[PDB]
Amino acid sequence: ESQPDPKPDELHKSSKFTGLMENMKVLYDDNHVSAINVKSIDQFLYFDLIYSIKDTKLGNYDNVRVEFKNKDLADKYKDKYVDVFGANYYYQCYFSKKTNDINSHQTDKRKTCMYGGVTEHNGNQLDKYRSITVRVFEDGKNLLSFDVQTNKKKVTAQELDYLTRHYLVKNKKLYEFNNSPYETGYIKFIENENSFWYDMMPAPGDKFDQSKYLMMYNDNKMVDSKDVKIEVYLTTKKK
Ligand SMILES: CC(=O)N[C@H]1[C@H]([C@H](O)[C@H](O)CO)O[C@@](O[C@H]2[C@@H](O)[C@@H](CO)O[C@@H](O[C@H]3[C@H](O)[C@@H](O)[C@H](O)O[C@@H]3CO)[C@@H]2O)(C(=O)O)C[C@@H]1O
Repeated sequence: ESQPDPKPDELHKSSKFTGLMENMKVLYDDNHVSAINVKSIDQFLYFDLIYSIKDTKLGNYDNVRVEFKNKDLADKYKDKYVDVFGANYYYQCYFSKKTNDINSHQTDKRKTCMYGGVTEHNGNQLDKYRSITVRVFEDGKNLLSFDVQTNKKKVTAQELDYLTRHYLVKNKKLYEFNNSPYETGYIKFIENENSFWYDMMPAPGDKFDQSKYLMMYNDNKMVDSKDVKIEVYLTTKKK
């Protein structure tokens, strides 16, 4: 485990955020992007890829913009059958406008954006999900453990993160409309020597930036499902 742990004063305090926690809840509520064996159909900027992913429930989106850290990543998956899974946003999302004679555009009707969340489909599949155990701690005590599943040998930290946080919002009320019963909290993935963590709470302020928050996912960090272990440490809002 090496990525300097969070020192208690490092983490964001939910109390210090005074603006609709619902904007944070939604990214991890039931909805999300998920498609398997899709290939990019267009591009907007040199660091993104446009996918034809259909919102098979509420019909909210017809196309999806996956944005990356750099051209490399984008190039690595251009015209490659991949699986997609990630938390999407809309409010600050925009792309293409229409296939122009200048701008490399596409997309007719309903858009949504997301960062990373791409893995090769071909040869990264399992018949029989694998189980990653999540050990949540509350003020130091391992007072809960649940299983997250995946049929990918190489799974993105984003998928595991959404999976974990999704369960906590349901069962522990991690994120509520205007609040959170928690003061701090963070998710830590452990592979071997490797370990990194994400901050689950929004930065101080009267508002939250979905786009800027989700952007940390743009490195498309991957991990081995047969090696990870997830741990959440949540401190309680001084009751
Ligand atoms: C990759 C891609 O096709 N992107 C389209 C999407 C998808 O088709 C949509 O998300 C469905 O999953 O939306 C748009 O596609 C339509 C557009 O190209 C128009 C142009 O004339 O043709 C449509 O054909 C439809 C037709 O409208 C229906 O009445 C018919 O019953 O079925 C046809 C195919 O389903 C395209 O679907 C869109 O404008 O809605 C644009 C994106 O480029």
